[PDB]
Amino acid sequence: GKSHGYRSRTRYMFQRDFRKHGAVHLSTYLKVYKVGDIVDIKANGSIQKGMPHKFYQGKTGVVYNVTKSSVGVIINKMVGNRYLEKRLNLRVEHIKHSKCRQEFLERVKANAAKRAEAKAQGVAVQLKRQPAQPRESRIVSTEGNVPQTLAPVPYETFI
Amino acid sequence: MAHFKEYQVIGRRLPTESVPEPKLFRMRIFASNEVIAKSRYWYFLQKLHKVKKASGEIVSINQINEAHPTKVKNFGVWVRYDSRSGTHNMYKEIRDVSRVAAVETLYQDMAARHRARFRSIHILKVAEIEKTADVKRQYVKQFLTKDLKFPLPHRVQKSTKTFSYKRPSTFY
Amino acid sequence: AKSKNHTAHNQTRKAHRNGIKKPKTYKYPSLKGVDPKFRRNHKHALHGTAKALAAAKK
Amino acid sequence: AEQVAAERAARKAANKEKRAIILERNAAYQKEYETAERNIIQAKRDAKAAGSYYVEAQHKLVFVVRIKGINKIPPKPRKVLQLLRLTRINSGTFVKVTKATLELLKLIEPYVAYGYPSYSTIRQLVYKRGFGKINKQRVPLSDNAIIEANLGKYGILSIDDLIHEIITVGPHFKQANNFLWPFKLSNPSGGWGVPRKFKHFIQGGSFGNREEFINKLVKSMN
Amino acid sequence: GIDHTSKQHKRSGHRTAPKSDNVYLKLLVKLYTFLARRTDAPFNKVVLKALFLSKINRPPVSVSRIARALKQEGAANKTVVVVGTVTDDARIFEFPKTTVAALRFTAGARAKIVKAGGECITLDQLAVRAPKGQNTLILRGPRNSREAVRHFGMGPHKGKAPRILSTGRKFERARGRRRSKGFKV
Amino acid sequence: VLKKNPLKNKQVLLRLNPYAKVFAAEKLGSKKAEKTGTKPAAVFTETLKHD
RNA sequence: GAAUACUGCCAGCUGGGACUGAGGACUGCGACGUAAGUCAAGGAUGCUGGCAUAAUGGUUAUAUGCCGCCCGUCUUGAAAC
RNA sequence: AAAUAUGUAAGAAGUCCUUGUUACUUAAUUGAACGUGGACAUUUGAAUGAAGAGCUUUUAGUGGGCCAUUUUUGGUAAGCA
Ligand SMILES: [Mg+2]
Ligand SMILES: [Mg+2]
Ligand SMILES: [Mg+2]
Ligand SMILES: [Mg+2]
Repeated sequence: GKSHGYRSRTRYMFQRDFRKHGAVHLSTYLKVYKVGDIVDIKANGSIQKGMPHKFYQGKTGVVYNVTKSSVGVIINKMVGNRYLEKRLNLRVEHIKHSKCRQEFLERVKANAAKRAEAKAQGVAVQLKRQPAQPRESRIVSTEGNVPQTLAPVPYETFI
Repeated sequence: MAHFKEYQVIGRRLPTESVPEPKLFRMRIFASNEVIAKSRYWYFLQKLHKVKKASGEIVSINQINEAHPTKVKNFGVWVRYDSRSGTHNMYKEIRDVSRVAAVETLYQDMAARHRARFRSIHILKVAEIEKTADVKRQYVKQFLTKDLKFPLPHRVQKSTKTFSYKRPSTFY
Repeated sequence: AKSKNHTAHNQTRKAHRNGIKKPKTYKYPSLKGVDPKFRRNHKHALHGTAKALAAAKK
Repeated sequence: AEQVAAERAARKAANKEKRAIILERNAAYQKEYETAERNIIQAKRDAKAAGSYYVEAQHKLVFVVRIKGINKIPPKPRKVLQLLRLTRINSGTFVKVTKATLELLKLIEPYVAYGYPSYSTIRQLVYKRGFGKINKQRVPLSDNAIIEANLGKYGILSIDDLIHEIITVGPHFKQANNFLWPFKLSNPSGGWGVPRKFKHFIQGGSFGNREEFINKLVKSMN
Repeated sequence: GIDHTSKQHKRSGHRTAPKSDNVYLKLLVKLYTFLARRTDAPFNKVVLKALFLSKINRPPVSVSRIARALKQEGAANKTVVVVGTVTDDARIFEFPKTTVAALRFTAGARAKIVKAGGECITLDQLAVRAPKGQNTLILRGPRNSREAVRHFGMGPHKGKAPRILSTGRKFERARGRRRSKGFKV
Repeated sequence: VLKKNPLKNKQVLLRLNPYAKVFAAEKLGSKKAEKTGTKPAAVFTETLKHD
């Protein structure tokens, strides 16, 4: 018969990395999580308590609850034709802060700094990001860089 | 396609801070238009150097016209092509009045005798042969003889009408 | 008399024909599953905040 | 004397001064285009004389024409064609060039022919097949008052202001382009020039980027 | 062919007219259609749309609800507008003097307002004396307090009322409603 | 009631774009360019003719 | 020192052919004219001829050109041997 | 250790500055959560589109499938499974 146990098909996803087994370094337990933080889920195979189900590996959620050794995370899950809200109780070994969110908060600070500086001088500071633009015109000098190249090569076996 | 032009295409890697002013690689490409010329340039730079269109730039494309279009020349042509079961190098000789016309004839001839499409052919080199006694192919040498002259027997005249009243002749 | 066992054919098309919808977040999410100690204290904190605001605005 | 001629005279005065403003704007546009063209040509000549190569600025505007019918399209290209507003064959739109739109075009290459349109192509396209989106309706432009009523808040007062905002990708390009209803082109009058359309332009087909030959194609298509 | 992004020929899904054949209701509708077209007051548009509503979509408005609304700061002198029925309420013992415009007044509601000193007004008189809905106050009754709504969304852990004819012990209070009998919901 | 194409029907062409009259009068579609005699560098010509 | 090809532009000019004529007082935007007006500018008018009836047209029978498998049903699939 | 496919974010329910509540927390006038009052301009924080956007009730038929490119299992294979 078939087999659909809780940890089926997790053979490689719950591996420790190569030469990275053993105890968890202390910065994992020294990190601070608050309600509203955006966190990524990556299960540590050495910690079997509070582990997430294999579906939530690589998912990113929002903290809604903080307990003694664990964090409640909200994940939107695809079920049928709509997303359902799922609440996971995960120990901190399986959770890391989202670097994306950290960089967004840095961008918010920089946007405020630019706006305040433009409030004094340089109006219209143009806060929005832009996609990569087509290149402007340019002049390519030949001095010391005379264009010189050959043609496609004949076939030969190398055997 | 067979109305070939010859382009010089000069390009380079996109300049960076570590290596400003890259080395401006240049090729001569036979193509029907500049779009195909630029594509062929990037295909060959792709194959020879560790560069691609995304990480590169085209600094110049220029059509190269024949110096003496009305001077009958002999062209040695080195090509590399893919057959149905391998890759082969060939040398051929074309008597023609321009490089683009000689390359046109080469593509027609490769398609005819080896069923090789434009897809399968690399033009390694096209070079005018400076003098006779260096022409190696008899199918070209036979046209270099002194006071060459030949008839055109069995002339067939095209009729503009369905019916003819005169039993046509083929004299010429 | 065997039949087809399973397939997900047409299932994504059916799911998308009325679209896939996100779960419509609200301000003030439900405090279900939140720590009982925190909720119990938060009730008195809100009570005091509302009392002080009423005593100020009047 | 029921107060008719007074406001008719005032309305004619307003129209006359508005047309004087349009006339001076169009003269300025014409001189700006002439200066840009000659400066580009002379910059190429000066780089040649100095021994350098003048790499012209990368193109900022593409015109995209859907050349494939609506049946049997994978979902991702179907979605991108919808977002580019190419919902039927021979529909055309203007797209300003960024990385975000170049990826879209690269994702819908097999179903479109696109390139870099000239001023002549843009002007003829807007003059003959230009329609505005007003209250979700397709309105023939046919008059400057329509354009000033729907895009005058961006400083666009006439069909030539609209064309200028398209050919030079201005600050209000997005608004002007979205105001333009997607152009509905006929099949090309001299055919497509190829036996089979659905190969790349480089491979003797019709789709993909054909940078400056989109002008010839679109001119025959409208 | 067109790659349609939306369903074609889709009706708006909103009533454009009353479903009824009440001729006096249709006269009120044509009056407020004229007002909604020739005035920029959004009151006329709101009243016009409410004139199309079904019975469950125009729940009755109690006089106690009116009095509570008139207790709002600065709303003591406004004209209460109910596009529907105003019912009587005996839970209240004091009623202010006020103007109420409504489609229908029950006998008790009308008597209570008149005794309080106010007046009951039809929507055409309201239109005459306030063509732009000046100093009006539109009130709506409780829509979701309908008995049918209790059964909407019935399911596990939803907390809704089952659709049932007889109530009491022996009627759906067993396996499925308590842990001692199988499971609970 | 009927869409009239500019690029024909010069009346509609003139209703739009009052500058078309100045364009036609001054023949701005046939503008003679100022002559210049700048010469390409010998390095450019040698690169162009190079094998 | 020119010419021409190729490519491109003109709010350059102009000849021939085909289909269409929706709307029905005026209102608009323009153009040409010192103005008065005029105009190809928010959709055809002017002039002329023949017939005034089976002539056009309708119906019907036939002929010709091309096309057209028997419906209903169950079925993944029916003209189904 | 790819390609393709896949999670999250790109702000007003936001950010910053003072100081209010608590029975939670801190050695603590420390925090946590939620707040009063003040500041942020129109590029309110990428692109494109947006055909109106959200919400609910109720009920039909269906629950034999099959084909093609590509990936792929059993089988010598199959218009096989
Ligand atoms: Mg089944
Ligand atoms: Mg033809
Ligand atoms: Mg037949
Ligand atoms: Mg069945």
